[PDB]
Amino acid sequence: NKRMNERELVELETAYPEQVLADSPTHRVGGKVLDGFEKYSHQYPLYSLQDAFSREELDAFDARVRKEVAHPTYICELKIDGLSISLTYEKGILVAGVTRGDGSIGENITENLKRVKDIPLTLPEELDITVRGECYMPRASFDQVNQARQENGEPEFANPRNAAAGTLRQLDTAVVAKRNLATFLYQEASPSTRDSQEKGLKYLEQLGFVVNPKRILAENIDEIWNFIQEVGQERENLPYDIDGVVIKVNDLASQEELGFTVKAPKWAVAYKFPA
Amino acid sequence: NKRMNELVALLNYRELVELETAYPEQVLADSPTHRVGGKVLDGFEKYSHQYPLYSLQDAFSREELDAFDARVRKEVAHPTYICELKIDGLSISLTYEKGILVAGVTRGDGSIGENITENLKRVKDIPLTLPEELDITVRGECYMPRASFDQVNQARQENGEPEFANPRNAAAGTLRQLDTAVVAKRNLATFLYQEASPSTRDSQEKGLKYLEQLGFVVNPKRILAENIDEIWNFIQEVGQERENLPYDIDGVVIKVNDLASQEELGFTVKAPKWAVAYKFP
Ligand SMILES: NC(=O)c1ccc[n+]([C@@H]2O[C@H](COP(=O)(O)O)[C@@H](O)[C@H]2O)c1
Ligand SMILES: COc1nc2nc(N)nc(N)c2nc1C
Ligand SMILES: COc1nc2nc(N)nc(N)c2nc1C
Repeated sequence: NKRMNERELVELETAYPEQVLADSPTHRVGGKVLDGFEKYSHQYPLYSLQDAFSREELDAFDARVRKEVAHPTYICELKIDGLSISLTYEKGILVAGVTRGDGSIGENITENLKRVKDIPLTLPEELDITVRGECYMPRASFDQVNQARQENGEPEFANPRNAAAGTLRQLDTAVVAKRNLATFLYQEASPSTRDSQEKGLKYLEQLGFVVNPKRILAENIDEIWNFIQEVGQERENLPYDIDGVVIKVNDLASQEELGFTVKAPKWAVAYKFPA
Repeated sequence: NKRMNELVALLNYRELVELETAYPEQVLADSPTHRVGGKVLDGFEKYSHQYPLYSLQDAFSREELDAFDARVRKEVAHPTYICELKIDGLSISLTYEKGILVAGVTRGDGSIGENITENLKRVKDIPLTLPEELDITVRGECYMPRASFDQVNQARQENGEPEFANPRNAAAGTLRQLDTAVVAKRNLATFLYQEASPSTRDSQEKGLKYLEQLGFVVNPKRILAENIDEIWNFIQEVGQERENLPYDIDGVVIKVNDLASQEELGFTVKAPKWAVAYKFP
């Protein structure tokens, strides 16, 4: 134990497989090919976003929110175009990485997710916490990957989002390890530790998770609209794809009383870019 | 406005003081001048605790420690106990808002304390700011290390003021007088033991590590014990090495470790039912 606690590791790990370290750098490199994925039932339901296609619909959301909240502050984030995932930590160790699936049942892809270098294997405190976000492939890497799909006699990936989702849904961990996939976490799925979405993001960063930094707090739809317009202009130059901007009521208690439909928060909407 | 942040973060000084003396209502929260001699007060402002302090039931013998473990096991079949030192010091509550220390307060009558915020700023171990913008109240003891006490007493002697009887008199004496510059010269320190605002972690032990992440000093001298017998060994070893500790202690506080368990036992009128302090002489 004290052995591994401090190429040698590999030998010791293949010897007593019954006792690899959670923090082992060995989980970042090629491991097993898996049978299939187990199905996993989500402890906390992974809801969806209501969509908006126009400034008027954003006006309409804002008016619906101010039916219950007098002075809302909104946080507008990017909607990353990738594969949506959920990560469960127990005692500060990542135990289950799972696809959103239908919002109730997903595929347990935990082994595959350990080879996304951005994902923390352990946390700095002994937490139980479930986080959500999107796993994706940078535009930079896409061209390379698609060359590798051809040389292996497989269909090229239609775009980065498909390349990431098809990487995480195939069965060989060692393939995940050779593509450079990354993450942006946007939320706790387990009850929020902090008072505000903007504080949750800063907290998640304190835990070791990558949080997307292009985001603002805004008081009205006019400030929001500009940010969506600045996003629309810069988006050819981002190093990942997006498919929109998410606007949320910042404060937890405000979100609380707005509540949820059977599908989505009442306190959030997702703007979608024209074609 | 901007030379400030640059000057404060670099320095983290001559100019800075000058700008600060120029524009007093823009001295930044983590300015290093908060550590140095500053204002004198005329008297302390009152402050009403948002979370009032309670007290501790006490025990004075092994038998009594056993009766405690028995009352606890009426409710929780398999308790874990955390065992901590009860430091001989002065009780402080520290309230942060937006990550900044905004009040430091004495126990007072339990609902209303004395605002000693400026004096506490000169205690170096206390963070002026946190690594996130939290609203949080933390509660601990401010004490004087025995080594400082022996220095300060030598200083008072050469300056012909009378010596403090013990580190506890010395600590209450420094913090309760009105000159921040006296606090700065005297080398006080802290150990925090709880969140006074509602716990963020689900065990005392996870609670303690959490505070350490936030920049607070926490006494390493503790254990997680599964029955009165490891507890009693720990206290005996503590009694024995007591003379060799860098600070004075008033005993051992034994607490039911996990929050759900503390919540099921609850409190009497004045005190938790989930905690006891064993008193040494
Ligand atoms: N201005 C402050 O020092 C202040 C106050 C509250 C939170 N924070 C957060 O902490 C960071 C600075 O580090 P520390 O406060 O841990 O020294 C800031 O960049 C900020 O995000 C800072
Ligand atoms: C509040 O719920 C959500 N918030 C989100 N935020 C970002 N940035 N991206 C998402 N995909 C997202 N999805 C959901 C369901
Ligand atoms: C459970 O409440 C308490 N716990 C404590 N813990 C330690 N270590 N020291 C104290 N002085 C203390 N005081 C109280 C009221």
